[PDB]
Amino acid sequence: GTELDYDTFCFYYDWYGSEAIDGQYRHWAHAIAPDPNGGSGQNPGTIPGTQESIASNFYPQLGRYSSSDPNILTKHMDMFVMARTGVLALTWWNEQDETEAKRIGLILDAADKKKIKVCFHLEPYPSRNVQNLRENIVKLITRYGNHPAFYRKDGKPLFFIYDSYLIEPSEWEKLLSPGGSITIRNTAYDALMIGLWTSSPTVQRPFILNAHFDGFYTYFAATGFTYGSTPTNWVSMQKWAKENGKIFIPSVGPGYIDTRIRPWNGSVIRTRTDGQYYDAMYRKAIEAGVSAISITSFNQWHEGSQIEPAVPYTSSEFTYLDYENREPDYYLTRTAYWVGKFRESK
Ligand SMILES: CO[C@H]1O[C@H](CO)[C@@H](O)[C@H](O)[C@@H]1O[C@H]1O[C@H](CO)[C@@H](O)[C@H](O)[C@@H]1O[C@H]1O[C@H](CO)[C@@H](O)[C@H](O[C@H]2O[C@H](CO)[C@@H](O)[C@H](O)[C@@H]2O)[C@@H]1O
Repeated sequence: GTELDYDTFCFYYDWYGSEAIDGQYRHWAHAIAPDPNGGSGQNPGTIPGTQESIASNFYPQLGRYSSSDPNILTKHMDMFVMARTGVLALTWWNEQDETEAKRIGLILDAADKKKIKVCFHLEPYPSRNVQNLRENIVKLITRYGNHPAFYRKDGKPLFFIYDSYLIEPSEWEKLLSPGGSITIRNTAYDALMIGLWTSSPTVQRPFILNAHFDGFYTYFAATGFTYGSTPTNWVSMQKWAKENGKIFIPSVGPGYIDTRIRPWNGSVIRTRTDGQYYDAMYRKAIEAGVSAISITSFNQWHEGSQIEPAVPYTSSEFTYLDYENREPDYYLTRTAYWVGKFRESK
């Protein structure tokens, strides 16, 4: 009851910087988003990423850390071990820069020391399309496929494709149908491709089938934000997946709040209630009978979905939220509890 689960995927963000490593507190400093339904000439400003004012409603136990600090990465991997989460699902933005390449290598190396695996979460990078996706899948498999920490399920890499609906099924078919013009099927670069189920079944069922995804996930930590992130739909989504040979990987999270960076987005807040929100969502995933679960998130601090330890903090600029009345590592240990319950059902 302590071993890592390799059907549990925790969404991980590698975009943080520190003075120690990067020379800048990247992402801890963040622009504030204008209200999309507000007026013109909004000047919302920026969170400066100082000790006192960071781009989160919570405050990390590890402080304003760098994602490129090997000592932080060690600690993160120990946290994954505590949580029993065997797969780190790494955000990937196609930055095409030496710092990205360095960081990915460091993350893989750190993960392997703890027998954690790494897969990629392919984000909506500029001009993303099925041809450059193929090229990037080839690149990532070529670069990292022989690293011992690179994840495979029954011999195949796995990719989560965020906002897959931004690409038409007629394009996806070219990449993902066995007869597709630029198919990866039956090639050295074949992979499990997990698309994002957002809206109602009348839209999503034909999308997933016609695009030839291997499965689907839901991402959002906030219950009811989409049809897919409404857990009362999960039993029927799983039934459909099973009938159609698809892998359903529902996403569970401990809460949501992003109002430091999106002050206008308060309707999406989901309160943690000392763990009860996380418990309800994880229980529903398990009860749906799925074979894999994803966790939003390890460390999306901007969106308040993180399970990474947070500490009480009041500064002159902001009174942060915290996990009280639970301890800083509560969400790691509660994840381990749920991983056990999930395994009991597998
Ligand atoms: C209305 O758009 C949201 O909801 C749609 C579904 O109805 C999604 O398809 C769409 O992508 C939008 O969801 C993202 O944005 C909202 C805010 O509008 C967040 O609440 C969501 O959680 C989601 O964004 C997060 O997850 C994405 C996957 O990892 C990631 O791409 C996002 O990154 C963006 O926001 C962060 C700030 O939190 C910013 O630093 C990044 O540069 C990027 O702009 C985010 O993690």
